[PDB]
Amino acid sequence: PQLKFAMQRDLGIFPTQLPQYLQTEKLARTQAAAIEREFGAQFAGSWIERNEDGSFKLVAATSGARKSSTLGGVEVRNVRYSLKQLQSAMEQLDAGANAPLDGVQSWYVDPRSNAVVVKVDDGATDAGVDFVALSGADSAQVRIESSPGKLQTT
Amino acid sequence: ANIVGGIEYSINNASLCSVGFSVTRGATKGFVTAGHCGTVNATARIGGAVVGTFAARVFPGNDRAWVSLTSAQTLLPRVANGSSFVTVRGSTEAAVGAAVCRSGRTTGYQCGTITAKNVTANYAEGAVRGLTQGNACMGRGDSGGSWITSAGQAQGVASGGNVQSNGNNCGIPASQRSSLFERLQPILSQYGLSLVTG
Repeated sequence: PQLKFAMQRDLGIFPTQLPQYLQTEKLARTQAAAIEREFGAQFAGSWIERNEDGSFKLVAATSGARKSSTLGGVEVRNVRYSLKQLQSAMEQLDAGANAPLDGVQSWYVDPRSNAVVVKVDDGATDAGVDFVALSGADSAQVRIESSPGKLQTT
Repeated sequence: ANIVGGIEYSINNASLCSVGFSVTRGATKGFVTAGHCGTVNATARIGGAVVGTFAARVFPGNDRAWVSLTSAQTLLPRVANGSSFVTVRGSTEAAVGAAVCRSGRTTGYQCGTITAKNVTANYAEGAVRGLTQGNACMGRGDSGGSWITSAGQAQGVASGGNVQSNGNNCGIPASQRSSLFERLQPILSQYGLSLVTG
């Protein structure tokens, strides 16, 4: 109700688009395990996405062939690295830091861009570069990106 | 007092944070919030009155905690949304890319989407792992605050983000916001709590 306005305000989701959006959100939740099992070890994650026309859709990624899924309404995308692959890189960074890292904000597996993202303060890319290298993580599966401001508890 | 998600509460009459969600641990009443907001036994007050104390907390590593309140407290399954109130109906975790909104005493009720999960944050106090990232803006004081879906599914409590000089990240484009929150479920499950739903 009063929430409808916030959705239109910050997300550009208009009233006529709400039902489709909601349906897509239910599908992502109820199918997730199913999509994960179906692609096995080649699974590269799933997520909800917005088209430029306004509609939303559930996207599932795979490192193998696949081309399609046994579940309708699931745009499949072929990507280089698999989730297990990116996860190992994530673990290498978590360890490297477990040993501070001025300039480095945070890091996470980002299926959306099939890579491990390392966010650093503006003009601190170097520290990011060093962090990755010192962790012995395949720099090919790691994307360093600038982030404004300073990361802090609030 | 009326325990509602999103409202301000003070700790040891010294610092400010926001209420997460009303919960119960058996007959005990309480509310979840961010762990960096206080230490065990610290005293929590809403509008001047003592409502309870921090019963437990983890930070860094995680960023969670819960306040056990007095019997006189009124737990409502709601989340402040300006002058209105959204009803908490469950704790079902939404998927990446889902629409999510948050409430806190500093920036109010803002929406955005979940952009990443299991984020490790390099906080000056120490790393915190397993955080979920969204692009709804927030500011200082909003911590502990509620993150909920448009349909009332409780997501988690505000932990931190890349704030600017003004104390928030509302001034920078959504595409560049890093607003993090601790997932609710692991909190309820660790302290054997049960969410107050309506």
